[PDB]
Amino acid sequence: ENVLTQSPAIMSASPGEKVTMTCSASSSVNYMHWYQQKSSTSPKLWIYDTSKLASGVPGRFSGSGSGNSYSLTIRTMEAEDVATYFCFQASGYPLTFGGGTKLELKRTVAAPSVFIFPPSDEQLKSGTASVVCLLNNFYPREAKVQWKVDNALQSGNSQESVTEQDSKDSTYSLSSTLTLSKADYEKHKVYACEVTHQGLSSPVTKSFNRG
Amino acid sequence: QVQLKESGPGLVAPSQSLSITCTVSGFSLNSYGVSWVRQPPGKGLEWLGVIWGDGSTNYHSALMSRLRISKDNSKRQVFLKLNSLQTDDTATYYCTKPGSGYAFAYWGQGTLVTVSSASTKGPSVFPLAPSSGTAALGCLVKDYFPEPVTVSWNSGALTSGVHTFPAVLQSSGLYSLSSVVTVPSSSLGTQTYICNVNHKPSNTKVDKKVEPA
Ligand SMILES: CC(=O)N[C@H]1[C@H](O[C@H]2[C@@H](O)[C@@H](CO)O[C@H](O[C@@H]3[C@H](O)[C@@H](O)[C@H](O[C@H]4[C@H](O)[C@@H](O)[C@H](O)O[C@@H]4CO)O[C@@H]3CO)[C@@H]2O)O[C@H](CO)[C@H](O)[C@@H]1O[C@@H]1O[C@H](CO)[C@H](O)[C@H](O[C@]2(C(=O)O)C[C@H](O)[C@@H](NC(C)=O)[C@H]([C@H](O)[C@H](O)CO)O2)[C@H]1O
Repeated sequence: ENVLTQSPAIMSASPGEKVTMTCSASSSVNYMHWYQQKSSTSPKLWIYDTSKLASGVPGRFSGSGSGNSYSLTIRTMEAEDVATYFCFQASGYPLTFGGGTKLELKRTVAAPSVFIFPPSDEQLKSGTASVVCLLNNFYPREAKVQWKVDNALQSGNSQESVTEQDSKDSTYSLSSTLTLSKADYEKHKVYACEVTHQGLSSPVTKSFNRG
Repeated sequence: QVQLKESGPGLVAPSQSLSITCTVSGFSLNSYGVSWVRQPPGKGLEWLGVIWGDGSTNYHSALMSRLRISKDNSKRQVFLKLNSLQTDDTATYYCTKPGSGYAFAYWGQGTLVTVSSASTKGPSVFPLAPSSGTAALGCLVKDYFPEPVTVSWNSGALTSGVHTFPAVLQSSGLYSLSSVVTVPSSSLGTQTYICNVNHKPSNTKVDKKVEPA
């Protein structure tokens, strides 16, 4: 089949920087099309017939190519352009999509704001304690979040989740959730999360004492 | 105005069949083709097949003839039927209308289909209370299956500063997520904050008021 391969798989661009990404086809096509997908919601038609912009697509986008070789270009990267872009051919069957180029915005360092949340009484009632540490609105994505219970480092009892880049401020947020039984929760008094990030001169600790 | 919308089951067992209906408006099925696309979790887009205005069909061969597409013009409906499901058929399924360049100009919202023999479970919702000026508060949505859940705040009136985290798969085989929002601490005495949680597979609808403890 006519397999489409996109390069690079993941790229980042500074605000206002020119962006180019490519699509290679295993067999020549007369036209290449492109979609933009944000946060895994429905893709949007972005470019059709190689170089024609879909309605509402800003003029800083363009497409070009011929044969097996196509590209999509953004004259100047904007925060609203953060998305995954997919090429697609409909010149022969089966119709095929490339694997996508994920385009990220390289913005300035921003330190997280850190919050800790004890379990609700309602949840304890049912037998489980979830303790949640939030890192709000930071950049870059790399952060280290460590749990300490009565000043002992925890391991294997927490899971993290991270948002996509925010549409306007281009930052991430992260949650880390520590999960214990009600019984184990009541064997300790001090619950703390320690956050290390390049935006912070030294690690930031948020804690609470049961009571 | 062209519109498409999928309706399908969220959860289907291995070896059973998947049936999805695409209901359309703003164009005649007699005159225009409708394609189907899927996206497995964390992966790219895959074209599945098309039914043309004339009723002719074309399918991706990788489906091993397990897929059939049909339609009824007067009902404004296109039907996907996929037999003998296996785990790797888990995906968000979309219907779409070819337009400019024969590319997919209009898309349905998509419907997430999970292939599993596990039982449907609705979530429990717990508050993430603002601590005792920007305050953070939220909801913890725990122990649900399959995906997805949706969360809104104050029935959609509160959007600024909201972060709803991607779900995590727990070691139990159930999902959990949190949704948080940052608000002015000075609003806490006058503004009620309610998270609205929906899990369509279990018909669960929870509105949880979140207040200082
Ligand atoms: C005609 C044809 O061969 N169609 C194929 C289609 O071929 C395309 C495709 O491969 C594209 C690349 O994606 O490359 C060529 O097209 C070029 C450009 O992409 C395209 O934008 C350009 O369009 C011209 C247009 O032709 C002029 O009329 C117009 O003034 O200007 C535009 C813009 O310049 O044309 C370029 C080439 O010159 C290829 O030609 O490929 C798809 C697969 O992706 C199918 O194979 C298409 O063939 C369909 O076959 C089925 C049978 O299997 C049907 O016969 C179908 O016909 C209907 C239908 O039944 O659905 C007949 C309907 O009357 C018609 N409706 C209307 C309102 O006309 C519909 C409708 O066109 C389609 O459903 C799409 O919405 O098609 C064939 O289309």
